[PDB]
Amino acid sequence: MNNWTEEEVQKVVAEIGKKAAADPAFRKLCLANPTGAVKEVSGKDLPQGLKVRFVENEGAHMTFVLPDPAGSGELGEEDLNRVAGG
Repeated sequence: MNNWTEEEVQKVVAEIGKKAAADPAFRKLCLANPTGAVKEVSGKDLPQGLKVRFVENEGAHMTFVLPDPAGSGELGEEDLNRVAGG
């Protein structure tokens, strides 16, 4: 399993919305490195094996980042659109 709890994730996502709205550059950060943006908010590193993705809400055009459900069938295989470095 991961080290990130559901409560933490929800809080981070909310703060991502706040920061992305306040600063478009943060939205760009989320796009450039979703997990980096999460670390910026939470101050924690990505649990090894935890796959993370992001979505855009319209027409707000805000980027939100959240980890995939741990223990799910979703594979952690590197995707073509996966940010190098982790």
